[PDB]
Amino acid sequence: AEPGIDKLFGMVDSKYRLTVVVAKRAQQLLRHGFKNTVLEPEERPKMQTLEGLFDDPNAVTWAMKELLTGRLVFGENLVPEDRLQKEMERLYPVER
Amino acid sequence: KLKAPVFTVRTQGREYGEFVLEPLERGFGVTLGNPLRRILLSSIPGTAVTSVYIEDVLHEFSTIPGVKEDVVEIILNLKELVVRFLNPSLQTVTLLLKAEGPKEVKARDFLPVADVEIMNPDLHIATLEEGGRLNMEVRVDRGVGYVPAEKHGIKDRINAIPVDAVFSPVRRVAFQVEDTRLGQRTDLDKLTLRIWTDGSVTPLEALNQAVEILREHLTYFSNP
Amino acid sequence: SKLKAPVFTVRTQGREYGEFVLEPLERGFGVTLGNPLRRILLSSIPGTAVTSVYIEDVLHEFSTIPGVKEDVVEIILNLKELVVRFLNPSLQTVTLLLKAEGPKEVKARDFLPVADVEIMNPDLHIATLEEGGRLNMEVRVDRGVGYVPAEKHGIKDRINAIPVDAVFSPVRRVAFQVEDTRLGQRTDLDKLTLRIWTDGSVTPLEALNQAVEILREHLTYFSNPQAA
Amino acid sequence: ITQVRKEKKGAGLEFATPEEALAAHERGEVALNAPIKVAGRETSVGRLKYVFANPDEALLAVAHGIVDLQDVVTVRYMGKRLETSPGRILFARIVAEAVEDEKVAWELIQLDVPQEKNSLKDLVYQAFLRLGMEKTARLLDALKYYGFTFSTTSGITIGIDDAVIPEEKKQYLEEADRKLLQIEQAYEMGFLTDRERYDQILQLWTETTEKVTQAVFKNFEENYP
Amino acid sequence: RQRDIKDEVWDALEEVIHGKVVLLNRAPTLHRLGIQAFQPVLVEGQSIQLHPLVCE
Amino acid sequence: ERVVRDSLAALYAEEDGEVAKVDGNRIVVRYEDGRLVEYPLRRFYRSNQGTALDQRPRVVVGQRVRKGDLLADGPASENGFLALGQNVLVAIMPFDGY
Amino acid sequence: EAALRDLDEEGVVRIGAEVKPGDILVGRTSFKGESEPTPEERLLRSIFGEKARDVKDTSLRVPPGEGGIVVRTVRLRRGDGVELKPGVREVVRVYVAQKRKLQVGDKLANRHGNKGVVAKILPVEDMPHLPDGTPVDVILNPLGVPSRMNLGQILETHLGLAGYFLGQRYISPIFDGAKEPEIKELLAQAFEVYFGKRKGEGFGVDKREVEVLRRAEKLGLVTPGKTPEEQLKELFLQGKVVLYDGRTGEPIEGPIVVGQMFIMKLYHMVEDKMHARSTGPYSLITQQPLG
Ligand SMILES: [Mg+2]
Ligand SMILES: [Mg+2]
Ligand SMILES: [Mg+2]
Repeated sequence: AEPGIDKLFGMVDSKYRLTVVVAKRAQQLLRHGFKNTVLEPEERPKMQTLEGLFDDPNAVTWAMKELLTGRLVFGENLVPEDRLQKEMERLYPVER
Repeated sequence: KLKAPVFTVRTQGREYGEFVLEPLERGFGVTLGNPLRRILLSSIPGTAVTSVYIEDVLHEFSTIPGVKEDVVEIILNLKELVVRFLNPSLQTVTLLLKAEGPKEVKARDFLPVADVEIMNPDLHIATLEEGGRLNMEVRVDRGVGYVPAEKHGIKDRINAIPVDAVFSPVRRVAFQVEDTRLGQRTDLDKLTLRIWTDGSVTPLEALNQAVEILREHLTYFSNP
Repeated sequence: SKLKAPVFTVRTQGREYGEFVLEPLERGFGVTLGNPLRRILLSSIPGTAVTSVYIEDVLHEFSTIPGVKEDVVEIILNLKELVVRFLNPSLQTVTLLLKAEGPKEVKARDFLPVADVEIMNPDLHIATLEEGGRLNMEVRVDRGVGYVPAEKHGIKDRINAIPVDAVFSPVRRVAFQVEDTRLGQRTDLDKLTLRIWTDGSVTPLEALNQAVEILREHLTYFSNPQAA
Repeated sequence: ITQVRKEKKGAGLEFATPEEALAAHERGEVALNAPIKVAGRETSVGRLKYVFANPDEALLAVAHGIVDLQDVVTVRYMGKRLETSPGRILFARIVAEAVEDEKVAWELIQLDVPQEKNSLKDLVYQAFLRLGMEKTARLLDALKYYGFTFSTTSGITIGIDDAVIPEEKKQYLEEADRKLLQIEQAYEMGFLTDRERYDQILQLWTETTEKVTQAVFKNFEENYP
Repeated sequence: RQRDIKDEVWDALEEVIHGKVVLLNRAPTLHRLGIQAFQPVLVEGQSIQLHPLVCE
Repeated sequence: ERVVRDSLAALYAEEDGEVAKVDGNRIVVRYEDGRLVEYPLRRFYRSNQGTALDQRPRVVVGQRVRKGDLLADGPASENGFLALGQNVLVAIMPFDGY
Repeated sequence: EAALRDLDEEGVVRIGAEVKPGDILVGRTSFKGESEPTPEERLLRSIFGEKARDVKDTSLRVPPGEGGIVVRTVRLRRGDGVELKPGVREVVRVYVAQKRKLQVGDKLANRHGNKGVVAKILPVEDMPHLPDGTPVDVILNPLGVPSRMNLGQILETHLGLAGYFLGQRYISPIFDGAKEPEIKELLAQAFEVYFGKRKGEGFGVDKREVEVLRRAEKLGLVTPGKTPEEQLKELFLQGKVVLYDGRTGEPIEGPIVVGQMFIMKLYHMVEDKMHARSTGPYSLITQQPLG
């Protein structure tokens, strides 16, 4: 089972809302190369290659583990969409 | 051909260990894990209560006036006593317990003996009431494996009760073999061994002793 | 009360069969010792095997040969059963040459002798040649361990050579027997008998020995712990 | 691993002191699991003879051949003196470690039954309710692993002599052949129409068939459980 | 080309599937559990390996 | 045997005789009439389903054959008997979920 | 030159070559359809100064998941007693043979309707085995029998056990065949062969055999009081044997039905069925992936 899935289902009024939050967050991490993560270095999900341990590349795994920390905010009408996009570009520039 | 495997240890104090050996050539997971398990459960030297005498108790299924437990329960608590011999010379002690009045007898209340350590002194043995008296002598032997009381049947006096002898310091062994790959070697084994002991011997010590017993037995294929 | 070194007894028939008794052993050690050795004996003993076959005028396995009764698939099946002993421990590979003709039943006897190489089953039937049949073969025999399919190793010394499935193990069968025994006043002790059947390439006792050695070396691997 | 042995040698003997029972067992007169009454206790030899302080001790005894997983015994588990088999203790432990909650695990299982399809489905459901889907998924994988392991070495197989034909069968056929003749006579003398004779033969055979089903299963339950 | 396929490509593939799921489906798809998501484990062999408890 | 025979899954001797030539490719038989009959053997031919049709000789030079005796095994034929698989040693028991 | 290594002078793969997925079986070139190169192509050509050729590669290649050894080529070209449909100048056909070993996912069956896919191929040391060290070949689950009610396969196995040790085969005609008593006689003879061999070779009954006889006595399968040999024989006449687990050396806790069974490999081979796609051809009208 996904780690913490029972708590994740506990956080939302509809299971489909968790999937929307998780997917939008995953897209946000991919867009900004994970620089906007709320995880601390020791909380970062890892993947064991042959060379050694590196960052887990899967942004959905990241997003779920972030949701479980209480450090994300979700809901409807938090902020206009263009203001949010522009502020995230400001704080965490996208690769060119 | 395969590179010597890496041996990985993970311990929690003196009571529990997990041990990991990977990579192994196909099949060697159970080839190593089954003998070592058999040995860890049968041939690691330890100690056990083999006999009990209690003043004014005839047989095992008796009750004790003024003590809350029956004799069965005191013997069960004695089977849980973890005693460690400090001197390889020593082979058997007799530990003595006298107490009375309202009090809860622990394992600490046994009169100490030379080169005899008691790893679990807070272990409950019995509760006594007003006018309750507990006079007992318990025989503690060195040995291996598990011997039912009837098997050894030892008796210093007529009303001494033979006790199932839980010699084994190892309480439980579990192992698992998992497929693993080294590049495009595809059916290699990863052995994970889990060892529970009472604390007198550590898991790691118990394992080193089991591998040593096995190696030693392998030297017997030498001189016809 | 701690039991000590038991007696080791060896009975051998030829180079093919051996019995190895160990007694007395502490209760349960018949299985603790017999079964790891059975696993190693059946899976890990180095041996020899036909790995490749060139036949003149044959392009691939799915063929016939004028004047020969067997198709090539059957001839390769017959060669899979060749037992070849290397007397020199350094030797890794040999090419046996066979050149036969006329009416005859070619057996393994018919290969050309080679220094430090012994065919253990010279009566092995290879092929029935007819009046006018001709057979000219080069068979490559290698040292190896375990079972290596032709698809895996791909050995061809020349262009039209056929790779052959290699089962290197010289061990044909292993049983062990745990019997009741006693020493003085001890009861339920074990008497262990390993029964080892080989092809003669390596004797039962040699197999037992390198099996013991393989196990011993694996026990070495617990020597240098690491923290998780 | 959760069925228990029921034996017949002891056959319901009375004993005064437990040592009389253990001696009778030593002589080969009372089976280890046969129901007896020691001072009207309604116990068995195994429960008196084998008295384990904890699950580890009982399973160590099993590893050494002292008792089998299906032998009924006494074990002390979570401050209770249980009369149960070491196999049912092992099953309790499987649940307990899968779900990492020994107290809830103890509330969840039915300890004094052999585990079968319905009791295992109820366990999965109660676990879902009380512990969530993550722990229930781990419980399910543990049950799979241990069920597969134990079924391998259990000795389950099928030979032609395992389809045991009970004795009663022959009697129930003879009886039937009798009643048939009876019915045939009643038809000869016009007492039954053809349809009635047909319906009665069919009723006879429906009931005989149910009777032999009961006899097959009763034979298994009493003599080859 | 199959004979062009290296070894570190299988390692690269393993990083590609990390934490990802595939959908398995058995027809006829009579209720929603005829489709279920699984984390794939790469195997030699050409068969799909299915967990016992989802067969029903 | 009758299934192998009626389906032409084997070659049989046409009359009594003696085997003159035996090949992976062909069998030559000398019959009582004195005539020398040659039987080409179909080798590694492709069936409609891609399974292999090949005939393998089951006689030797000089062997005496009566009418109807087997000269060659076809596919799924072992000495003239229907051979649709293998005889294997079987244990009936569960095995670890596999 | 590596791609053409096994192509003959005329561009047809040679007899005996091993071909794998991707390899060319027949080289073929086709003239290109009249196309003005996209400006990016014009520039890339100028950068490398290479004339785009006039024909393109349209060769026959070994499809995914196929291959083997080339064993025949047929070459029919026009202008040669050969005439093809209008406009074709030549047809080439290449025959490729594979030897197919049993593998995981192949389908096995017996004549009583027991069928199954191979899920696991175990090394020999993991196989259940007889006291004399003989491993079994295949492990069939008993759960396949009760609800299927095909007990012929059990009797077959019993008689197979007899035949195994007597070196004999049987004809048991339908509804007129071997009955249980005759099979029991044959199993008694086979027992004498299987066990008297041991008693001669200098061995007695194993401790593990004694543990299994103890369990068998509790299961009702053997008469209490008889000797180890007599009880083993009772089991054998029920078609059962003591069996050792190759992973442990410990016996299976009950005696197991063992015997010879006739099993076929069916023409449902996973080699032919496995298939995957990322992208590929689409349909003309619907623009949906082809089937
Ligand atoms: Mg493996
Ligand atoms: Mg007792
Ligand atoms: Mg409960």
